[PDB]
Amino acid sequence: DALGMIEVRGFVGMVEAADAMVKAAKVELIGYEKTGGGYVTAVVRGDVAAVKAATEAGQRAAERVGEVVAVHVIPRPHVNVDAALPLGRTPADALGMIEVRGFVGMVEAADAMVKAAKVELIGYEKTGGGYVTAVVRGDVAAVKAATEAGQRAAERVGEVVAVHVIPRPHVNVDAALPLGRTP
Amino acid sequence: DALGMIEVRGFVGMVEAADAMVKAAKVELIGYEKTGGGYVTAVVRGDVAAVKAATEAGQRAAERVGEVVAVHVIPRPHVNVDAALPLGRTPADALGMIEVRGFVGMVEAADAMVKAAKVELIGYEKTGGGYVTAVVRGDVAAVKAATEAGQRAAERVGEVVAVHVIPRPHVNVDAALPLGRTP
Amino acid sequence: ADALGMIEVRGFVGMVEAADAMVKAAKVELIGYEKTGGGYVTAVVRGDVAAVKAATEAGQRAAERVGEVVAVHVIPRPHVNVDAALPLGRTPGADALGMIEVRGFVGMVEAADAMVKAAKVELIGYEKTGGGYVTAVVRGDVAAVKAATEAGQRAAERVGEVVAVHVIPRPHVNVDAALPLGRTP
Amino acid sequence: ADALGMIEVRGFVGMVEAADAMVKAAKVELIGYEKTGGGYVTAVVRGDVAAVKAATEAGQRAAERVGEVVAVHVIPRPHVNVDAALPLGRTPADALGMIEVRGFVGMVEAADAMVKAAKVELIGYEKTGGGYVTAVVRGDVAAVKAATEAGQRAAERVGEVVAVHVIPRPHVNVDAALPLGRTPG
Amino acid sequence: ADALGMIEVRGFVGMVEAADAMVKAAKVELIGYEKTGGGYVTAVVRGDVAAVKAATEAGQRAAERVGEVVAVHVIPRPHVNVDAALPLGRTPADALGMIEVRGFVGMVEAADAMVKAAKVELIGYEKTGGGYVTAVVRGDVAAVKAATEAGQRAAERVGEVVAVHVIPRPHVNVDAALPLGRTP
Repeated sequence: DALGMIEVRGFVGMVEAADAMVKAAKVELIGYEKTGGGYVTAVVRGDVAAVKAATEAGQRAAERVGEVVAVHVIPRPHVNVDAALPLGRTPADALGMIEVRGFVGMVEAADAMVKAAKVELIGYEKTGGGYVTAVVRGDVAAVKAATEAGQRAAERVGEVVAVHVIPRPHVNVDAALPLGRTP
Repeated sequence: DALGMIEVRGFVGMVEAADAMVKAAKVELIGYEKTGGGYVTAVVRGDVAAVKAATEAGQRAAERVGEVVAVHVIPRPHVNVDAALPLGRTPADALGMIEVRGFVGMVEAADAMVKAAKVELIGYEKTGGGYVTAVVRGDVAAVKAATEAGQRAAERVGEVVAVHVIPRPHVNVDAALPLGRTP
Repeated sequence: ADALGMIEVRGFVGMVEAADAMVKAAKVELIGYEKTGGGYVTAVVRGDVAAVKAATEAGQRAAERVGEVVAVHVIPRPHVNVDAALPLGRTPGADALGMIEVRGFVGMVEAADAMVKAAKVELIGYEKTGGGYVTAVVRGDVAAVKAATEAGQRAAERVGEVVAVHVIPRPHVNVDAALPLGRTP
Repeated sequence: ADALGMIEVRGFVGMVEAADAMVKAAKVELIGYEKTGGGYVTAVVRGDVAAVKAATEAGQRAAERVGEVVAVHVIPRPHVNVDAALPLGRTPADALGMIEVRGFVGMVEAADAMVKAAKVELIGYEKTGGGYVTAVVRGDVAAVKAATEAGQRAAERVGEVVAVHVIPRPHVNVDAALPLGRTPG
Repeated sequence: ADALGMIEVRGFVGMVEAADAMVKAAKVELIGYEKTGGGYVTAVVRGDVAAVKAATEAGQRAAERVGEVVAVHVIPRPHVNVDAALPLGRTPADALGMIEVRGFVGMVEAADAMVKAAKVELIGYEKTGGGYVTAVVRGDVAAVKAATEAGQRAAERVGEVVAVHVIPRPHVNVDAALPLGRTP
């Protein structure tokens, strides 16, 4: 199969990139690779027609949220590549996310989010390099009013990286990413 | 209960911050969080008045040694925050520390400390991003002369971050932090 | 725990139009209006976060065209203590619409006399929001109150300080049920 | 005839701080407060000519740090006709947090952010007229301090904040004549 | 143990006014006062961290109006060794009129003018050290308010007046911990 990868210094920009890829065409999100220092990589698999059309729509939507690093599509990876590297071929409710380069700024953001609307804080993701991401789930208008109220309280504490809301995250996103809706 | 957090890019600045908090007011150090890249966060809990009086007292002492990132107090955290985040509420010998952004500079620092006086190298703490901290224990006279001799021998090798000595660490510090004196 | 939506207007006319645009935008219930004096009035609607937030945006956009808007805010999940001590409707307990507001009782009487003489409208009474602000309310046909308010405004401008003039062709059922507009069951 | 002391403040918060400083300076009885509308409120105390004179001065200096002081006067021996026709009283603890906003919407957001920030109880609201509304919360001195500070900030982005003050230990005579949620009875 | 609150003023009048404003502002206990000589005195209150810090901010603004404040500090949790070795209280109403003068002659003339003005009682005088003395009188609010105004005007023509203040109704905790002639 073909290979598509998107790397973002920010867990929020990678989830938005992974969400836009599975919605653009019929591709499978095999998971995400964490290389430390706040860097994460979304990996999708499929045929050349879908993975190349999904990669364009994924990068186009990730540039508006996070810090895009690299974007590339491999039409036919060599058999040795899949054998030694984890690319997934080796032998729901709304989504609200806030990423802060600082654990203190992320806790204050999560505290103001659950106080604003009736949303559920499923946990937090640590991508290394001081980057932490708070993840909440709920209705579409609940998480929108929660992230905007949480970002406002966290800007006075730490360095806010990215804030995004996905109204209808694809089922492929909730399965491969730890977003509280895993099977 | 209230919530108090102090984030420092440096393991030495966090220990001095945690030591100054439990000594100033009546709060409990529930532990510490390592977000990677050298970032660490001391988390204390108590009443609204004691946490505020201790958080600034620990911030004023932490600015003398390390780079303080964020300092914040949450009076009444929501019950959903404590359920999904490691904030403690989920359903004596002297201390000598030397932090170096380099493993080579830390080993020479630890080697010069145990040779200057009679101290015990209980181990080393890896906070990420190349930051490592050598921890020695003993009486006040030894760790005072050990760190001073270890600091002079470490500057000629690597990038020294912080050097500090706590004569009598509070009993709450040795319980929640890996400093070789855990009951 | 329902949602909360509020729109405060220093004018009874702008508040009624704001309350009419909210119940028409989405599925929200107008629990009533709060009079704080000095002409300040606050329309309060409740429901879920999706309908309340979408109604206040449509209410503010239609209220800025007729009156002076003070503040517009939405609380998605109010605390239980807020609903227990303040009247937000959650507690332990179609004729056309023509309105003219004047800071002065004399200017309102002249406006009311010019409206009933211009077309076939019924002066149901007047509303006092305090601070010298009064509002005349007439009901009738959509074109009757339309030609009456434009004639009542033109005659009141020569007497007192005219604040706002607006016409609602078909007010929502929730509007007449919670507001004293002469068509309350 | 007992003496008469009055302090008028265009703001409910400044009048409460004035009343708290008067009963703590000398021994005077807080008979109540007179609401003349438009945000103007007048605290009335009575006692000896010297006790009222000293409390009148101490209350004014403390009330200037929060609200707008309108008039401050002391009558040594009021006429019998004055007490008969005017409600002047002789007609024959828990911490306190207060936020006053010219706007009902700004006061609701201030109260909603206070009960969520710390362990405080919203006892209700006070309407002084002219669009002035005051949110009153009670609780611990550490709680109401962290609550009013978080409530004042969250309300400045909504409405026009008038005054914000915190009384750690209000006098027993204040909670008896003023509606602060701690009236014994 | 409990929290600690201290206000130091170079003047016995500024300290009593500070101590009176603290016990009225929050729930704190005035354990007494400390005299370090040279006109320096320190009022010591104790309670919880929130009340002591809230009472200390009110005692400072009231003391700056009268006396020359020197130090204002609060200790949240004092060590056990501190309470055992230092006199900090944890070792296991009529009107008030005061006139302070850096001179014994000016204090006697002020005390003579106070008792001659109205019906007040001269309970005695407090020697702060370094030439500082304070005359204390009690009585009703009408007499004490007029006695100090007549005493200050007669004391400025004699010596160096430091501070003059009147407390209409001093707190019960003040008369119990300070020698103000009304201690039971």
